[PDB]
Amino acid sequence: FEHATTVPNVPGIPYKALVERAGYAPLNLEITVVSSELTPSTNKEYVTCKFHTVIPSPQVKCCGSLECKASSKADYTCRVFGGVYPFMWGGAQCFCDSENTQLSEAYVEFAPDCTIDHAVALKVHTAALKVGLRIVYGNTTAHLDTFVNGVTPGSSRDLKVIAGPISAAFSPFDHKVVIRKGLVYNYDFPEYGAMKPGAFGDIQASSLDATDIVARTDIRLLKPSVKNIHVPYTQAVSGYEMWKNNSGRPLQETAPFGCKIEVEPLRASNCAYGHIPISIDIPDAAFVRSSESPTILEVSCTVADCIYSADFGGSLTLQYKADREGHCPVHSHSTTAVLKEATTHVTATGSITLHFSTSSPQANFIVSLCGKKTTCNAECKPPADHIIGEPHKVDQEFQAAVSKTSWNWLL
Amino acid sequence: FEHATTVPNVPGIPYKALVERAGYAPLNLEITVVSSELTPSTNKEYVTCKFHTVIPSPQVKCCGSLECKASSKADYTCRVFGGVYPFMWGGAQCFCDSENTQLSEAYVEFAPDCTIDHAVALKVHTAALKVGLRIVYGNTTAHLDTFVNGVTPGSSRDLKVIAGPISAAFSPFDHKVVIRKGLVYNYDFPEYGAMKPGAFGDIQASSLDATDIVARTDIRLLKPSVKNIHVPYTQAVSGYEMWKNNSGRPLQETAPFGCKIEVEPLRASNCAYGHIPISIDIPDAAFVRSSESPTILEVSCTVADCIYSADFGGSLTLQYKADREGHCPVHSHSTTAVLKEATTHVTATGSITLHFSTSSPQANFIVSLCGKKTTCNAECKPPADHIIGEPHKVDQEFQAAVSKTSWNWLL
Amino acid sequence: AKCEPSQFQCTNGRCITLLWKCDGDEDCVDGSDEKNCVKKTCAESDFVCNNGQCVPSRWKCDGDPDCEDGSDESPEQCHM
Amino acid sequence: ITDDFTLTSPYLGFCPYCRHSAPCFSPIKIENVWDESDDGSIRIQVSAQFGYNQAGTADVTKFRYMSYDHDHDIKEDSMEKIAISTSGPCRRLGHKGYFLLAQCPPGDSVTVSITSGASENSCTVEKKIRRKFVGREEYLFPPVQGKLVKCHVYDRLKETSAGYITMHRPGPHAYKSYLKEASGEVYIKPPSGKNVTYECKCGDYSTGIVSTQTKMNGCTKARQCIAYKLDQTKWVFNSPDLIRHTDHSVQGKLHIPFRLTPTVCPVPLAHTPTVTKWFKGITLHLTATRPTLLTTRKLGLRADATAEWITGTTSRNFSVGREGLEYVWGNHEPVRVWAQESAPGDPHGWPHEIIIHYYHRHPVYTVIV
Amino acid sequence: ITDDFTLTSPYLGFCPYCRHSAPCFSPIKIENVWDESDDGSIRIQVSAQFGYNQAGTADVTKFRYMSYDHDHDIKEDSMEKIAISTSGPCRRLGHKGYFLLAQCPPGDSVTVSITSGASENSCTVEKKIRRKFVGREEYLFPPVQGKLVKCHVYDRLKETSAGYITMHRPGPHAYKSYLKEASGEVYIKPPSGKNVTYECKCGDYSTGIVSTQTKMNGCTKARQCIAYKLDQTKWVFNSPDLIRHTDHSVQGKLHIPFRLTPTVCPVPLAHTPTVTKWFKGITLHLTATRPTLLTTRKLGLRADATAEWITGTTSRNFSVGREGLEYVWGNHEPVRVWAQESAPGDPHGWPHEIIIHYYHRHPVYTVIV
Ligand SMILES: [Ca+2]
Ligand SMILES: [Ca+2]
Repeated sequence: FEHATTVPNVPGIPYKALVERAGYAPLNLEITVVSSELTPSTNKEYVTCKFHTVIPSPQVKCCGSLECKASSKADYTCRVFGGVYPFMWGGAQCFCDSENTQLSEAYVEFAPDCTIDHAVALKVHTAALKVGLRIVYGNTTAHLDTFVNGVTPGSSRDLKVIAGPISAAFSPFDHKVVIRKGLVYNYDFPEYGAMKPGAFGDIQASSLDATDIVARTDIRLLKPSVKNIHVPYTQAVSGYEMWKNNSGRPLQETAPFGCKIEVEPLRASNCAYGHIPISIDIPDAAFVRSSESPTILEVSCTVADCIYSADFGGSLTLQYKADREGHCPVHSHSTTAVLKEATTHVTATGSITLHFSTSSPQANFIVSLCGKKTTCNAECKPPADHIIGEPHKVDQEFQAAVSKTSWNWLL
Repeated sequence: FEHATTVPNVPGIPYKALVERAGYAPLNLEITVVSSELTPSTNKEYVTCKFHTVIPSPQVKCCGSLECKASSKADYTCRVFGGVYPFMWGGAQCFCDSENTQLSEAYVEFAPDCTIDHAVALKVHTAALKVGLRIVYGNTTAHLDTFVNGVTPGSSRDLKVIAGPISAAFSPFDHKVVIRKGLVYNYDFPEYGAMKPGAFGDIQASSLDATDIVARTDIRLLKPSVKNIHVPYTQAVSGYEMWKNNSGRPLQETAPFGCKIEVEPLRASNCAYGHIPISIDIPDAAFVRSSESPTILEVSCTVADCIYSADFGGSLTLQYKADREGHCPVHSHSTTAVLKEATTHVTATGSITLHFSTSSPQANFIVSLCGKKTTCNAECKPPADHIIGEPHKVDQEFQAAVSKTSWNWLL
Repeated sequence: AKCEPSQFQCTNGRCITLLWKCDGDEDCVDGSDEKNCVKKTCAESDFVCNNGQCVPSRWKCDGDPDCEDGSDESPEQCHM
Repeated sequence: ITDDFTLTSPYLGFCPYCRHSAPCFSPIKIENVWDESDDGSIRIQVSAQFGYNQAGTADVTKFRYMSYDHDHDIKEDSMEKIAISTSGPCRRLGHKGYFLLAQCPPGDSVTVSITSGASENSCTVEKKIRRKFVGREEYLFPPVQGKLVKCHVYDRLKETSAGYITMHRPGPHAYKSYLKEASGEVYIKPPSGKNVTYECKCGDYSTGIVSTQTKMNGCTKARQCIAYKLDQTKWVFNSPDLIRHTDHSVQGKLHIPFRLTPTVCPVPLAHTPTVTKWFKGITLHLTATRPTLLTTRKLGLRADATAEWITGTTSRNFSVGREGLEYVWGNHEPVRVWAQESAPGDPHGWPHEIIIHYYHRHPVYTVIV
Repeated sequence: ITDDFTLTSPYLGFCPYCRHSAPCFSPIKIENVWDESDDGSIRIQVSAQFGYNQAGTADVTKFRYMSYDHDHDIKEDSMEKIAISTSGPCRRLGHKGYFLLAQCPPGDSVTVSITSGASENSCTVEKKIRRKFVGREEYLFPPVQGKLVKCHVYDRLKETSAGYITMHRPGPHAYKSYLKEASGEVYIKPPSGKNVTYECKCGDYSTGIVSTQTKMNGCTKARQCIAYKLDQTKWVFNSPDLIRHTDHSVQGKLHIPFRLTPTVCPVPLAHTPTVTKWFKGITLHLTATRPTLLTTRKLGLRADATAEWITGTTSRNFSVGREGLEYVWGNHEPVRVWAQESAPGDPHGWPHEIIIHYYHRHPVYTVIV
């Protein structure tokens, strides 16, 4: 038997619905979502850390000259100077006056401590979704975890469920994302090949242990003029540290909709937006026919003291009399009033009490105990406590959020 | 043969000119200003440095009448007290109780190490302007420096250059200027003999080693009320040091027209402003008869694509059919398109390339090769790069700065 | 030489820094920066002859005279 | 990758700031100073080996260094003569090879020094060091009780490794003391029982190996040409203060010890805020003595987050809608608070004060209707 | 002038601080502190002659002490004990007479103390000495290679006179230990072999020179008499804590050592800015790790120069015109930049691209015409 409805996508807040057939007693059906993750497909292109300039010991050729040919290591900057007379602790290192030349070079590679303190620049798009939801049918709780596209199925003990597309599709990540030390930022980093000195992305490398890295940090070798031998140089500030001092707050404490973000697969889990449509199929093992159901007649209700809030504050009393004795579901049909209870035992001439929560000042909602419908109404005062730690189980709907007395006055 | 000329006072760049007589071969003439220093007439009036308060040993008189004289030291300040009882290491320095008196004494003088940072106060007025010219003519080069006053000629071995008065007249130095450690400030120090405690000129002295130091820094003595012996005092903060704290930018980084100020004669050397018309007189020995320089026919000027800019971007080529080997001068008869070279080697039927630097969108100027006049007109585009390190050679002139297309469109 | 008044002049035409004057190292080919100063001392590990010429301690009694006279090789200090 | 030190040797650097406040040659020049820890540990690298004797047999209480004298050999000195100071004295936590580790308060320089009697120097380089904390709630000394977070701190054991250092061939080192300028002709005098080579342009090129003193043909000046020995085969790190050999290839590697490791660490928790309730709002009554981070965010399509470091005893006002907000004060767990309708005035009043209730809720949509 | 050092003597001075942090009489009283050098050096004048013997025969390792006790004489100690400090221990670079040089870190006071021995003293006087640099490009340590500018450093030789100082004859110094109070009569007694000169009033003024325990005329309390020693004639500096003599004329003149001397010194050069061009403008992609000054000024009849100390990696947009601009950066040479006329468009071709080109240039001449 097929059934379709639109459960709102809010984790932890269940909702109630019933199914009806011919010659079968209606049964309870509540679908609540326990967890919901939003995992996009990413693409890593390079990883960066702060540089560590390595200057090899300079080369001098006495009473001669030499040139230098380019190499492949990162930011290899070479330069030759003519007319130097190098000194060190043992003086007179060169037998030549203004004829010997020295050679200077200074490349760049990763620091030895940035196997932990590195940043990975990803590129995310087409964020998919999956959700785990509890389904209860005929007092037979079942656990499921399916995708969200309107194609992929999910089965567990004869429970076939199909979830439709989201009303509004979005992801909390922009096109370009960057991760360092387990927390996600949101930055517009340079592409793999456009390096700018003094900014993030100063060093590019596909892997942290790679052999052929590329970078440019505008090394400029100055001409030596001091007595002894030493190569002078000036260099721009490391882009990684400069961005680190100006990183801003992470996306952990900024993403909307209350999405909390895991970082190992770069998820975005447990946050609420839109409505997910469902299509649930139920077997016949949990359906009882009218020949075994208890018959209910002459339903009567009165409310004691109603209040509209997020917690179950309203109180309902249902007086009845039946023919047989057994278990009979009770459900509130209005979309602005849900019942805390799911099922209640029925007897000959009993009288049961219930609970409900509403979002409208008028608690005019119709309930049905095994199909015997009834109207039930009274006024509800606003609550004094206006700050709580529990989300509202029902949404605000116009034509009911305004009191009936106001309707009479303005009509 | 005299030739009155106006030369723009911009050091480094030349300005070409052509001198022509009746029946004589034209002679080239360029004038380059290489150094232009203007020296005001200074008059030192006093020097000042940080003072050093010296307090001589307090004289005591053990119950005796005691008063002080008046000396000629710097800021002498007496005060005689009553009812003291000094205690040195051996206590009870007199026998006479509560009737002995001491006199305080405190005069100021120059600091031991203020001979290196002493500030000199100068008065400057009526700055002349000395210019070192460099004139060439007929392969003959001369190096002479002249005064710019309208009368006195600074003459070389053969030349006689009466440099006339300069059009504009200004002086970066105010009426009062202070000097310290080679940096030229611009202050208004108080006159000699009228000081102010806590400002510049707190202490005055004609020579640095002079003994007639006059000062006024309101040092006041207080009555001693200590068990031991010492003379208290409260002196105002040094004016020289407090001025040094907030002296401001020197005049080496504020003077207009780009003068770099040297301090030994207090120069304002090597800047550009105004015009300095001259009156040269070339000796007749450097000329030559017109029947010796070659004559030419069929002269046409072709202008290649140019960009009007400070550098010699514009190109030019010529055609001719000469009759005799020799050297002929070349010049452009426009006031907004300076050529590049003056002398050229004219063969029988060859071609000569030239260069210029035009400031107008259209180069419709006249080129004179060895006397013959030809005109060429062309259109060429604005330059590509809009920052150069070379000053402009000619002026906008506000006349040819608009193109002929705009001319005939508006007319 | 003397390309500016803040440095030192040598007859080779080379203008060297004033900080290189009388520092125990011959800098310019003329060797003029050491001729006008009072010498510090002989080194702690050096020997002083009667003439004052510093003699390295390694060059003592190695068989070859090195000082102005040969007092480094004299038997009064390192006997044969 | 090797670990024996019998095949290597230290060298002489050129410290920018010696003990006498002037740049000079020193045997304890420090090359690099890493400060990427969390307790404040520092991995100083110098040009002298620690923990080995003259032959390199791994003795914990002896360190090597190059001598000053001209017949240069590696000498010895006791280990308890090494002191490190940045602003006050540091304390030594370990040492192996060129490297050593320390921990000392933030300053502006990193100095190591031999406090002996004969060999006594103190190299110094410029390095900016500031105290670093982990998480929020800036602190000076970690508390005895607090939540445990992830720290990355150097481990004190020398048998770790994080890095890749390279030793090269030792370059030639000529000495001016070998030469003689006796009367007119230069003499090259080798030391006692050692071989030296001369390479020089006295008229033309000439090179030879001698052990005894010789005079050189056609020479008149002692500065014309140089001499150096050939008994140097032990490897030297490619510090920029040496001369490379004729080939200068990679000829061995050594470990950089004291690797960075993940380790839990305590962190203080702040005083719990006292929340008061008002219509569509929250007034936190915050109290802290050191910079504590307070951050809030909404739960709708827009989050308009906040982030401020507070230091004194203040109070902040936040606005909470129907979707609610959360705030993470200090190191505490986040708490979510939703708001509901408590607009003054009953929706069922006999007079016409119905508007003033529907004016707080739906503030603008009630005037138009 | 004079330099005969055997006829001068130190003296006791009143010092604002002491070992126990209270004003005491100390022989290491310091008068002045001069820090007018571009190197961080200091010249200190104390009240105890350094580098001289008991008689003053120029012993390089002794210093006069001016002992405390009665029958005061002149003794010495070793100069290994003298140590001075500002915030941490600092180095002694010279000593002669009252004066001694120093090289001390920035702080807020100057301390001079005798470290060990039988007597430990100190004298801290309030003076704000702080780090100063030469030219621009504020640094922390003098670099190895830079631009050589002209400094003014103290001459650490001792035989160089920086100035001039005066000497006078010592004043009378009475003592309390020369008086006796045993009965209703007063005795005064000199030490063994010395002649005191007593003078006081009781009944009338009286004086005299005695050699033994001498009586008086008559008076009850012995607080009304004084008795100093007569046989001291060594000169004492003009200090404000000494009793003046009767005449107090300028007897002698000795030097103030450590003359300020002009010399050269290295200062660093910053990183050359990369220049980005735009129409009638310039931008400097400045980068400096320490405060560096940037000065710009135009070349027209109005200069309107600027000056600022930048300390990061910023970019400052400047506007340059037909007359040009010049900008200096740290210690670098002044570089001039002139702007030429190249506006977007074409002064030919079509009318619609002539107005645009002639609008960037002369943005008001084209409108009026
Ligand atoms: Ca030298
Ligand atoms: Ca010998």
